[PDB]
Parts: sequence; structure tokens; C-alpha cells
Amino acid sequence: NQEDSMIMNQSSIDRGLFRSLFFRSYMDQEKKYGMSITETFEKPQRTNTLRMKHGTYDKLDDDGLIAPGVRVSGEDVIIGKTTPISSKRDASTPLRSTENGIVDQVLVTTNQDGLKFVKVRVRTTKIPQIGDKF
Amino acid sequence: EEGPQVKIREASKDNVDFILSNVDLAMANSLRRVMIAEIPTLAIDSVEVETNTTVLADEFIAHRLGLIPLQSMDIEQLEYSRDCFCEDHCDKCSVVLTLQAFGESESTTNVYSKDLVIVSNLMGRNIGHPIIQDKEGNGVLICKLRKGQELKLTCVAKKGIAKEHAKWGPAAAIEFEYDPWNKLKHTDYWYEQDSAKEWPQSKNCEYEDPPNEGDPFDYKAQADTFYMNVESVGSIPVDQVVVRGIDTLQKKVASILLALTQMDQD
Amino acid sequence: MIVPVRCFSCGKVVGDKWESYLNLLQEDELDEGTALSRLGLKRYCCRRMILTHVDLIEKFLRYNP
Amino acid sequence: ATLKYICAECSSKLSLSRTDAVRCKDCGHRILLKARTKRLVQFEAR
Amino acid sequence: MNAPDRFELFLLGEGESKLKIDPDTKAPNAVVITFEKEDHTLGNLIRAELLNDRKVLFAAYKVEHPFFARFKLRIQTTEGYDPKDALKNACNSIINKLGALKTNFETEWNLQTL
Ligand SMILES: [Zn+2]
Ligand SMILES: [Zn+2]
Ligand SMILES: [Zn+2]
Repeated sequence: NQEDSMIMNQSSIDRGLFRSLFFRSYMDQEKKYGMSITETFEKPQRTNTLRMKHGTYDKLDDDGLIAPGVRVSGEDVIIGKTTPISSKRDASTPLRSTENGIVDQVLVTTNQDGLKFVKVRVRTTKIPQIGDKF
Repeated sequence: EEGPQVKIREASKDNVDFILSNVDLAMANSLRRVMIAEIPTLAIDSVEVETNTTVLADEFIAHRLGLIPLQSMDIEQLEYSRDCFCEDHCDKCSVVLTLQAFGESESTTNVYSKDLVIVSNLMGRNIGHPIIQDKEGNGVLICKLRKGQELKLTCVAKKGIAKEHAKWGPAAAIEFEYDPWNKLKHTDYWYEQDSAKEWPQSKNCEYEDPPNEGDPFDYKAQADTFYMNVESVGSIPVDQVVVRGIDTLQKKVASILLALTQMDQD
Repeated sequence: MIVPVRCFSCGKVVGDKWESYLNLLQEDELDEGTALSRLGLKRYCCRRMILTHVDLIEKFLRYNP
Repeated sequence: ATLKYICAECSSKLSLSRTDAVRCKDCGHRILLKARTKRLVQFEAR
Repeated sequence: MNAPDRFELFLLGEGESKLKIDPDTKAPNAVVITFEKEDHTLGNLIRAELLNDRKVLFAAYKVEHPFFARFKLRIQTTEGYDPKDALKNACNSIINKLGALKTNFETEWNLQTL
């Protein structure tokens, strides 16, 4: 506990001392321009595309969205989107390489421009660890 | 009998006050330590959440579930799942609890440890029954629900020790004091004018003769007589926290004695 | 955000004490210090556990879904 | 019973294809939230 | 993230033994025992009893680093007295003390009314 360190009681930590929830909202909208050239929310496969992240897309449903409840980590594709460049081209959103958690909530709504747009909230409990500031 | 000596001052269902005389400070402390960290207990160690429409997070809830005290009376007759030959868990190594709760009323529906329900086959062991000590018989508010609110989960309670997670602590605070007069001079009192007037004396001073100023410092004297009070969280009765505390320590010394035997071959 | 089960510092269960505490303040019309002692919360680590608990779940429950 | 999306307002259990726009059938809100997996999530009670 | 499993405090790993006797270099009839998956509950308790042994020249213990659940116990004894036997007697003395305590607490608890 010298030079501004502190000794925290692990017994008290186990009981809930300084435990916190962490949330992160990932966002995406279906295209910007082109009545013919419109992006799509979908779980994408081979279809000449191959521009994938991989980062497994395996946790996504048919709508290119992870169901709230699933555990996520590393570079798991949280939102699947494709760009039609002519076959498809990847536009999928991987989770932050550093982060991991549980899909908390997934809002499927529309923008003022009649755009299909989504928000993906991911929840992580953070327990007081070593170089954590207090 | 021979070595260490006990005098129980006061005793209750959840608290023992006793004087532990004719002892080594190493022993009294090692006993204090082992009561806090190493007596095995049964606590929820796995939650499978089927439904949660509460305002509380999955893990937030699962965390508090582990903290609910569960009957640990017949614990040595339950295996550690790590030693159990089953794939995962069973009735030989784990207890399975169920929590189904729905907001039926307009008024706030409260969720208590009384509402946990043993599904497992206990095989006639006093184990897994949530510890209930409140006058209303509810014991521990796990959660609160609105109207459409629902909570459906399954608990696998397992054997463990505080040393792995504080939830497995059969005891709370252990009071500990030796030499309430500082005749031993084991502490140096910080003062302004008079340490004696500035430091409140222990209830324990009644039990010992005061130093007597006109006597030289007893250099040879050693700390033997330890004023303790052991508090139980509920899982195991107070007598058992100390008896199992002794037995665990006694057991872990025997494992060293046996280790010496095993390495004495080839 | 609900009465923590157990005092962080010591371990004494505190989850079963919240409602009893409010009644002691409401019905019995006692002060916080006598109420905390009536619940058998002798150590200050246990007193702070309940005395300083802010029950936000009541606010959270007020939300319509 | 087999929910795909739930209305954020009236708590309506519904489900519709990308060929059926957004909105909630009798509420008329554009909010919507994905329903929880049936995959069952395991937690250590630590 | 880089945290060990809390079971690593009390559970022996693969290719890991409890006691590891090692002959000391610096002094005659001295030995150094590494106690794996143990702490101040045992280190202090054994050391203090080993000092009650009149044939024990030296007895000390240390926990080199708090991350790891292990302690080193040093024992030096009178010529003719092997340290393993001093640790043997040390342990038995402890077990006997504990059994007497167990009995006495049990005899006392049975008189108590509440
Ligand atoms: Zn089993
Ligand atoms: Zn406390
Ligand atoms: Zn609606």
C-alpha cells in the first residue's frame, strides 16, 4: 500500500464491496443512399462475399442480431450487416476485442428516414481487481 | 482434561462467549483463522436463469443467491463435486433449489429465501434448507417484483470453504482479546496526557488482576488465556463452528503427519 | 438497489433485516440508533450496512414495464 | 408463445418479417426489443 | 483476467506435492520444508510448537510472496535429533492439544443452557 496503493479486503469484495455493472451500446443503420443499393441486417455466409471478420457469426439469429442473454467475448460478431457491391460484402460489427459480457438488450427500431436501425447493449459485472483506481 | 481449557461465559443459538485458557497464541489464532476460512459449508454455486423480468441483473441476483445461508449441519456427508465421480453434479455432491416468483398483485411482490424450494433428493441429510431467523419467517429479501414481473431460476448449491469464496463462511465476526491490562506490554498506548484515562478498559479486565504499579515488568510472562466470542451466520450452530474449527485444524495437521509417511518410501 | 445480503466487512446476514428496520422506524416510532441495536446490529460495520443503504429498487419498480 | 420481438411500450409479444416494416400491431409504436434466448445462461453464484 | 482460481489456494496441482524436504547448505542438521497450499494457519502454529522442543536449535517460517499459497519452514536440531522427527513430534503435540480442547469445549457446551 505504499506510493498510493491500497490493500482491499477480498472477503468483503466477495460480499459485494465496490462491485459494478458495465454497459456498452453498439449501433448500426441499414444504408444511407441508393434506392437499389440498400444494406441488409442478416447472418451472412459464403455467397462470393468472404470479406467477413470471423470472429464467429454463430451467435447471431437469422436477422443478424444476437439474442439478449447470450454470452459474448473478444471479436464475436454482435451485429451482422452486408453491403451489396456487384454479391454481398461484410459490414458486420464485432464486439470490442478487449471486452466480453452478456447481451443485455437489443432495440430494433426505425430512423426518421425510414431506416432499419439497431442498438445492442452488452452487460458486464466488474469486480474490484488489482490496478483498479479508488 | 490436560492441555487447553475452556470456560463458557455466555452461550446462545448464534453466539458463544468463552475464555480459552492454557493455550499458545499460535493455537488460539490458528483456531480463529480456521473458523473464519476453512470449515466446509453449503452455498449456491450455480444459477441457471430461465426468466428474469426484474429490474435486477442476472448476475446481480445470482451473486445474492450465493450469499443466502443454507443448512450445513450434515455437511461432511456430502461430497465436494470435484471428488464426486459423477459428470458434473448429483445428490452425492450437490443440492438443487428452485425459485419461481411472479408479480400477481398490484402491490410490490417480495421474494424471500423461504421461496427457494429443494428439488434434489437429500437422502435424509439436514442440508440445503434456507436458514430462516427473522420473526416473520421470510428470511432474506432476494428480490422485489412489480405486476408483470417474473423470475424463474434453478440453483445448484455445492460444498466449499470461505478461502474460495466468503459466501462459504459459517461465521461472522470472531471477537479476540488477550491481556486486557497490557501487563505483557504487547502494545504501546498512544496518548496526550494519561493513556489510562484516554483508553477505555475492556469488560475482560474484571476477569484479571490489575498490574500493580509497584512491581517490575514480568519479562518471562507469556500470553496464555484468550477472551473469545464466536458468531454464527446460521448454516452451522455455534458449538459446531468451534468444534469443526478444532477438528479441521486437527485434520490439516494430521495430513502433514501423513505426508511425511508417504514421502518416506522411495 | 436492495438491502445487501450480509455485511461486506464481517459477514453478519443483513438481508432479513430491512423490512423489520422500516417498521421499527414507522410503527414503533424509534430512532435509527435504537432501531439498529434492536435488530442486533452491534458492530459499526453492520450499522453502516443498513443505515447507509439507499433502496433504489423502489424507484426502479415505479417504471411501467 | 415463441416471441421474436417485444414492443417497448405496451409489453406486447409479437414477431414480424423485414417485409412487414417495424411498428407494434395495435399500439402503433416503432420501438421493439429482441426477446431473450432460450439457450439458458449459467452463472457462478460468486 | 490474470487472476488464479481461488481453489489454487488449497488444491495441489499436477506434479506438485505437499511437503518438500530439502537439506540446508549454510548449516549442519538443518532442513528446509516447502509446504504447498498452506499459510499462516499452519506455518505459525507448527513454528511456535517446534520452539517448545528443547532439542530444536532453530525454527522459522516465511511466505516469500502473498500471491502464492505456500510457506517455507526451516528446522535446525541437536546432533542425533533428525528435524523430520522434530516436525513429527511437533505435529502430534498439536493434535493432542486440539483433541483435549475439543473435549473440554464439548464438556462445557453441555452444561450451558440457551
Ligand atoms: Zn456428484
Ligand atoms: Zn458487520
Ligand atoms: Zn405496442
